[PDB]
Amino acid sequence: DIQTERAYQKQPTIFQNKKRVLLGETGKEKLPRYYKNIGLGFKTPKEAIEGTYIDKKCPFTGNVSIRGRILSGVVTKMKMQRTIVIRRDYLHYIRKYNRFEKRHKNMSVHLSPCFRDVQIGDIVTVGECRPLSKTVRFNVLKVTKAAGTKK
Amino acid sequence: ARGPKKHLKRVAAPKHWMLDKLTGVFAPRPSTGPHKLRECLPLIIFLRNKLKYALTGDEVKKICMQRFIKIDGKVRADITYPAGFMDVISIDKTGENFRLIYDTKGRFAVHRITPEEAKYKLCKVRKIFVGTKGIPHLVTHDARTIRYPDPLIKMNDTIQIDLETGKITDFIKFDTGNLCMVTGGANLGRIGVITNRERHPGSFDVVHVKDANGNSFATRLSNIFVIGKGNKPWISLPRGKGIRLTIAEERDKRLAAKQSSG
Amino acid sequence: GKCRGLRTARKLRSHRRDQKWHDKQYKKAHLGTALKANPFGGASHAKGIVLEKVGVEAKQPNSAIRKCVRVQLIKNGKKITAFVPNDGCLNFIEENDEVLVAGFGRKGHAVGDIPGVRFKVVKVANVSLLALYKGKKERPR
Amino acid sequence: PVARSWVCRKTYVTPRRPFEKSRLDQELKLIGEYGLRNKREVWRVKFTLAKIRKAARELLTLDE
RNA sequence: AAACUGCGAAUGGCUCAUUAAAUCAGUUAUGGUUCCUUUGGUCGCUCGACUUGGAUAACUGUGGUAAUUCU
RNA sequence: GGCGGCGACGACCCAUUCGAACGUCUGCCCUAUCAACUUUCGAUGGUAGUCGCCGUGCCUACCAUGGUGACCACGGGUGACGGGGAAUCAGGGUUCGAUUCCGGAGAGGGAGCCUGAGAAACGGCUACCACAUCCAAGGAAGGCAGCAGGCGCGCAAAU
RNA sequence: UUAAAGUUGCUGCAGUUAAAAAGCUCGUAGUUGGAUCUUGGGAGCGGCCGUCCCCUGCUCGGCGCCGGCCCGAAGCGUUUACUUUGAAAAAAUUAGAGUGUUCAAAGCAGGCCGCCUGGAUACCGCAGCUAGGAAUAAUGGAAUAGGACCGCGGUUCUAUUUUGUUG
Repeated sequence: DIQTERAYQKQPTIFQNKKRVLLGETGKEKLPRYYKNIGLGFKTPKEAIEGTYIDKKCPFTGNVSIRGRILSGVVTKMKMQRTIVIRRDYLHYIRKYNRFEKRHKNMSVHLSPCFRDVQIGDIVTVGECRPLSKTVRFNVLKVTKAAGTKK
Repeated sequence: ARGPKKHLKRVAAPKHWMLDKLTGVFAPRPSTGPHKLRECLPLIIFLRNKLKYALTGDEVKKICMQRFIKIDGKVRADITYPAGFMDVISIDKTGENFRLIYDTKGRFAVHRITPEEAKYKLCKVRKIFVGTKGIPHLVTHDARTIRYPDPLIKMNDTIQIDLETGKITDFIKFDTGNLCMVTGGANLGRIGVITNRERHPGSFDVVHVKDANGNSFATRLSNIFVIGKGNKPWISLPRGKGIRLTIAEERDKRLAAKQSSG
Repeated sequence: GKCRGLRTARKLRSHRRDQKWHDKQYKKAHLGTALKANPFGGASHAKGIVLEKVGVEAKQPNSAIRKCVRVQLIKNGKKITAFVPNDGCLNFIEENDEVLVAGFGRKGHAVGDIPGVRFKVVKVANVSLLALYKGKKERPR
Repeated sequence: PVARSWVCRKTYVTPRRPFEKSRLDQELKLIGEYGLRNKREVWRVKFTLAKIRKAARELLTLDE
């Protein structure tokens, strides 16, 4: 399930080759997991604690920090891997005609494999990060399901 | 611009530099120092507009390098030296000292002080650092790196330093019930007591300050200077004690002074 | 207004844009074809030199001939016909001589009984026709 | 970047009706009664009176 | 005076050709980096000569090219 | 013979001051006789590197076919530097903003670079073309959209 | 080029005959969408009413006392637009306070006989940050009960203050 590509995937905080007294069983083969509290009142989920995925851009198990703006949006498409596009619908005001117009500005955010219970239409919130790609700047902090989907 | 700017236009100057328009094209850009450009005051501006000791830009230079003016116990020979909040300035020969405190409006004010009060200076700690061989460090709001401080000095406290030895004598803790004043913004020079301190994670932590007569206002965390422990101030406050008289009471006071003067 | 809704401003703005575009003065003042076909090139005055002095009659109700002059412009070589303004000024203007020619006062259209022409001569040989009229200055020769 | 003033304003206004009987009679009566030179003076007095009246009206339309 | 060394010439001044989410304006962040000068700190913390070397200026003298803030 | 006071200069590091630079959210004139655009000549994302003061297809090697669009993408035009602002104005608006303060761009126009903390600098350098100066004909020397001034262009602008 | 232009019409134009309802119908994007959810009461003043207070739950403590009460607080409380306040929002310029540049455009000066001053204030569309209310408009709770609540019954990983000193 893991180690797909031409290089080893590891978390460069822990040491995965500690020498035990025996190197047998009963205390070994449970590797430690690196995680941190991202702050701003957000709570880390269990999937980032007991998971086995390896990332370098995950807000929980990764080398990226959260600072700046906190936004929200609705998930539109899940086609490209490990990152999704959300839609922000907002209203614009004109001084001349005292009437509003709705506008949308879709943009790409990053989805770690910690949140894999995501379908089209789920409301997510994002936080500003350093540029992780050409057009990707935001990391998803939590996921909220839409109406229905009771299964 | 391929490099740093070296000129400064007259109408691009800050308003608290308190200049005129139809005098010259340029304004005195201060040399880099402890204080920022928009929050300091050049020595030429003070000596040529406030104290009226000099009239031109050469007389200020003659007085400045004549070794007559001492800045926080050190003689300075730069005519555009940045002087900011509670910069103790001394004239040794005529025996006068001035303390720079913001008055009831948004500006500086001349304030003659006794020499016994001119020996020390209240200043605000900015951040706490740890040195090379486990030495704690303090960074002060006028960039005074002090080695080995008191263990009870926190991030937003105020320390009192003797100008002859550079060490800490006494301190004020950041807590509600202490006399405070604001340095910057719409509020400036008002003296009040801290009551509330609202914590916002990831942004500016606003506080609430009540005046001694019944007025209240809210400023940011960076716009805080603690000056007293309770009601008694540790320094000599200027005239009016920083009460921020409104325009009606100011008009009434000016009319009363005009009627009494005749 | 017809479409009155709280979230309707783009439709109103686009319809106002289209109906403002479908005009006469705004369509003339915001298209380049009129200024390309403008001999003056969107300017108040222009210089030129005289080809010849011709004569054109008036319209049906008024019976007289109005003595305009044929001057081509210097900016782009457009050959136009300019009306010599006041009485007896055709003696002062000469063939192959520089003139300053301006409009006649209807934003580029014929005025009254004169046909087609829309410009008038103001100065000839860098002296005004008013000074040659009122006996205040004499032309060089 | 010369250091000059570049601040000026017009102190008088011209009415939109140039030829009316009663208006010209009223300004001629004012000028001949009070010995003024031209109509620019009474126009500028009308301008400053209109400014004062506009300021008083703007203060009156604000709440007590 | 000359000349070597060091510093400044990247500031100021003029113009609007390019540029239609590009520039710019308000609001944020560098927990994603460099910073002349000034200011403050550090500058006997390291366990291993009572002052060393040769090159060039300026200078002297001698030259080329019709000609250079040339050599 | 050892031993002292106040300075000037220079110096690794650390913070500060002046900043610069890359990013986040929102906001630009007209046009459908421009309805689909980009895409192994990087377009979208993932892995690992090179380089850069740092993040990043900025660039390499490998993967998947992604990304924007009738809520106007893309393409074209602009007599478009942007803003603080100016004129008119009952209330709403319309037009202008080359122009003294702020930010950006250029020094004929592209391209490359030394020095320096900071320059792709032009009152620094190096080659191309357009144009052009002196000459014993071998060569040598430059870019007033700086201040005055001159020609051209012009309705139109000074010592 | 602006007003006059209610001849661009969002405020605020017209479409039988003066210019102008597609020949008719379905239909996607857009725009607009019915009723319905906490009413009413008390301590009192002026004499039923225009102003006053009351009808979200829980782990640590200072304003007071004799393990027992109130007050506060490290920390959480369905989300939007709208609305009021607060921060910040360069100057000049626009209103605007003071001031006999001989008035005014100006300018930030000046007045008493060394002394006293001023060099304010408002505005700064929208977007981002905050604090009282939820009337107005749109979403969601449970119907296959994978609904709340109450005390019980089984499966696991980890905390020093202890089974006489120490292993």
